[PDB]
Amino acid sequence: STGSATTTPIDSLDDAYITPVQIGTPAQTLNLDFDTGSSDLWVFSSETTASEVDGQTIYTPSKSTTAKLLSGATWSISYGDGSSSSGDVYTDTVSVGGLTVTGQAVESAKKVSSSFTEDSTIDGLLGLAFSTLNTVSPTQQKTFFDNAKASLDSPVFTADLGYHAPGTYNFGFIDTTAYTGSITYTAVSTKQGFWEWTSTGYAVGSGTFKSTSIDGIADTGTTLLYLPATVVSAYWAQVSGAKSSSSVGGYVFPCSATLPSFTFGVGSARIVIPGDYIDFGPISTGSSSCFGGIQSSAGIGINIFGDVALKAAFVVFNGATTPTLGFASK
Ligand SMILES: NC[C@H](O)c1ccc(O)c(O)c1
Repeated sequence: STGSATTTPIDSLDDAYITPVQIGTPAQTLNLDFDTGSSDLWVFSSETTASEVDGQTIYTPSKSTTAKLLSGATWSISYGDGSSSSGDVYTDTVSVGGLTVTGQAVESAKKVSSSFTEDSTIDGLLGLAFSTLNTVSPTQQKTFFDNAKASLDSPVFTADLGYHAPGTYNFGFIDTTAYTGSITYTAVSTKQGFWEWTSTGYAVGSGTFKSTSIDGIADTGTTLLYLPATVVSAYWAQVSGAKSSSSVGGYVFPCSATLPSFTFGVGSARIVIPGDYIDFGPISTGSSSCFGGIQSSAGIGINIFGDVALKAAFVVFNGATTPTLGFASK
């Protein structure tokens, strides 16, 4: 089997991407944030505290003939950005882009934190990291991908995120028309439950490539590119007037600037992030200070190749017995 679904930016900055997902019978379509940095499929629901729902589409398990309470199971998750959600669990039929999994754990939110409530465009998350991170207790549950894997033509999914445009998540096949040149594969460590890999270095603009190992995670659920402070300082030093602002919470730059590109290494290959991808616009409406798309990972504890990096590439998440990651230009 295979599946193919379009993913669409939630706003003009590409802050996140939503992908329609069919849950239950008859189908209830919710727009979920596919997150390769976590491993829970959770949704706004008829069980979510009413004051914490503001515009989201909800899953109502009582209206699904295939929903079954997973008795005694609860979940609770806290994300890197400080947001959180928790609740109980149903199993139900879940389909993405024509690919159907029966008996998928659908985690129904009883509580969500304010950042989820305040974002009316995201109806929940669909985790695509390794199932070892799944938070369901006392019986840990599998991700949608892990459940689908055996049925897939090939044990892979691909992320093809657009810059200010829709893109695609494919399951079970590699669309050889979706990228240019060849795909370069690189080793993955699953020790922390992430798609963790080591970049071979970077360049700023037309500058020389610096060969240096940068361990980080491929994370579709993180907006920005978070890298060591040395790397990030080298980038922003090439933008007149750029500075790190403790009050704003990262590097800002004059909105009048033209940003240089940023290149990262994948083995001997190179992925170029155009400067425009690094512009996250005014820090507040009407401001002439703009927020940068490359930020320091110091304090996070891990480097994160988030959407800023990933949308410059066609990315293969290879879930074979020994997982690997592939990157191609596009
Ligand atoms: N891993 C969680 C992911 O980074 C995320 C998605 C949507 C959010 O509103 C959020 O705060 C965090």
